[PDB]
Amino acid sequence: KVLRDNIQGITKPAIRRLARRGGVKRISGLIYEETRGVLKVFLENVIRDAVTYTEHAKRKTVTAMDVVYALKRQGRTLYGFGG
Amino acid sequence: SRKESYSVYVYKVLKQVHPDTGISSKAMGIMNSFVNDIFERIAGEASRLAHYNKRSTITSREIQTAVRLLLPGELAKHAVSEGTKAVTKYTSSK
Amino acid sequence: SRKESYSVYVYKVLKQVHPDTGISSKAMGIMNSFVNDIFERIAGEASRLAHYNKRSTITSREIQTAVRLLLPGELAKHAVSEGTKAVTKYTSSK
Amino acid sequence: KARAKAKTRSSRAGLQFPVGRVHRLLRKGNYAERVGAGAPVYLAAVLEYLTAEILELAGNAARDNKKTRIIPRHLQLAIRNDEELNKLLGKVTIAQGGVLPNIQAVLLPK
Amino acid sequence: AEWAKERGIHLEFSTPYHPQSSGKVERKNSDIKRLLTKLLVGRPTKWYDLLPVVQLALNNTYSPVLKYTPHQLLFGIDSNTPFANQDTLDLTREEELSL
DNA sequence: ATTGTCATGGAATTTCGC
DNA sequence: ATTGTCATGGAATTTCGC
DNA sequence: GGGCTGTGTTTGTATCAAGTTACCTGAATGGTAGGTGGGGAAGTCCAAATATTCCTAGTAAGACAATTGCATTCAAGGCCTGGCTGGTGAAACCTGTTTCCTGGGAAG
DNA sequence: GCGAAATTCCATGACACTACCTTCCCAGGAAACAGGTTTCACCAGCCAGGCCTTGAATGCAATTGTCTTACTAGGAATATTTGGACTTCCCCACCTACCATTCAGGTAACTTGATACAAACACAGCCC
Ligand SMILES: [Mg+2]
Repeated sequence: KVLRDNIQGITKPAIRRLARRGGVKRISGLIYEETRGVLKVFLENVIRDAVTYTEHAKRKTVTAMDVVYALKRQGRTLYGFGG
Repeated sequence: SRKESYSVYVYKVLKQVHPDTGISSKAMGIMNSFVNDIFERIAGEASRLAHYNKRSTITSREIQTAVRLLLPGELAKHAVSEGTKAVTKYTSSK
Repeated sequence: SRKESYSVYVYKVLKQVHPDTGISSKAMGIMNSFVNDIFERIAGEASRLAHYNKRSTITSREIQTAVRLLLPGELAKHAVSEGTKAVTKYTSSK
Repeated sequence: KARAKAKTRSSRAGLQFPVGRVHRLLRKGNYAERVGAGAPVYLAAVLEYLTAEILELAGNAARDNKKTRIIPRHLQLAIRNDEELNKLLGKVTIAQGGVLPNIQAVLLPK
Repeated sequence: AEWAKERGIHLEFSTPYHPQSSGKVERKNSDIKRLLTKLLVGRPTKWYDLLPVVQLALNNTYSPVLKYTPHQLLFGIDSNTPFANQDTLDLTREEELSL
């Protein structure tokens, strides 16, 4: 199923609100075309590593431990969902 | 079927230093998955300590070195001495 | 005693694509230790693929997934197809 | 016939984390072929010191913000408050936590 | 079976654990593995190349106790094969159907 | 509501030569 | 410088009764 | 002097968890016999660390020169904030379907 | 001589090292999920005005970069001296493999219990 224009779903306040959690007061208007780029790099290195686990067990559902196993691979461990 | 866990053994530690304290479901899974991760760091460094010294044997010496590597500074002083109590108490028994 | 190595099997690859080329001693050890490290990444991810799917068996399918994880992008397209040639050639023999 | 009283090995060492369950997770995880009888004892202690040290610190932050139960925000905040606990989990995201309160003291208003 | 009822296929199954019931296919599988065995002596078994050979080499082996090709008993005359009969070319095809 | 088979080489058999 | 076998139930066989 | 947003205190119930248990099986223990792995004691040989000097190279330093870095002022652009509108996201409801999900089972 | 009973006969099949592997079935349930409807409230998108921050231009001051010299210590080669890692050989205790027995935990259920959230009115802290 194909639904495009959804890198533009990461809206303009929801990058500002993520900026405020990092402790950032004033931002530019050109981070919005940088953040959407660095985000899709990070999801093209997790979903590419997650699907090769789900294809390997011949599952059609990328389950909760799969993503945690992908994040185990990169060296960014996620607790709380298992694994 | 059966999912093994460390959830029961948290209430036997939570009710040791904070006996009037509950703990939520979604916070159990963190202390559940804290254990399984900090398990296989210590095991998976004691494992690779077996190959580095050409032995097929995980002793209780090799778990001690694989805790002085993963834990930094002041945790590496306590969690060593909080294990050698539980071994010397164990071996004097049985 | 005996130190096993991959040093001999480099000259059988160095003299395939650059037949007029030598290689130094201290550069052999890099391509020696490149192999032993890239060995146990692929094995040590195929190993942990055995536990994740509850099998005691390293197949030649599990090495293929543990190369599509470690190698990025365009190496993951060739080193898969540079293995399935060497298996189909292998199994049609014997 | 009957047999003696089955005394668990977690009660024979004064721990709370099991040693029977740890000793079959060193022979079904392919860590090595032989696993000593004292190794899952010694490992269930180190799993028990570090389970206290978070929950000791997670008890305080629950108390300092007037809470009975420990929600993951406290686990988020018990970690990264202690220095040496943070250097263990320096790479590790805790789910549903947010960050510590922090301003770089240059963004303060004028 | 739901595809087989479309064609008019009457499916027939053997009695279980009885491979002797399926008669000819257990024989020709001892033919295919004696043709593809003989071609592939001393080379890697690249037998996907040699499958158009087999249903043209076995289908023109004379049954040595019937003395006919599989082609003749199926069609009636040989196709352009090496060593094909001219003994039927002295006849009319409009009448050798009932022959 | 199903069931061997059939290529294959001694060896026996038939043709038949004159 | 080696080679079937042997328990087992119809079924045929023998005993034998008088 | 006033105002706004964050903050606190109190109540009720829903939800989440705490509770106790019933069983039942899974697993956890007890007692043993066996072999193997490892641990321990030894030795010739091995690799590193030291005591030395010697010489040399670059390290250390003193002087000088010029650029850069800094601090200020100038100019305006860019961004933050807010008064507003609406389109979607989410929460609650219903389900059929699809996939799994080990697990058992048949058959070639 | 027929029948009943006691006996010998002989044609035959299975034992040879065995489990996996594949694909379809079954199945119950459940897993949610993918699908879809529904509604309300909220978060995002819109646009502009004011101000503050950044960028630039600059002059200058010291910081820094280069040049030069006396020199200290690093490195290498040496002899030697010394400190040990690993190879070696052997034995014992410890781990394992096993079954039987039993206990404990996980699921599960019914109940209970307790806390957190949502709401409302007010208080306090900080800022314009
Ligand atoms: Mg078949």
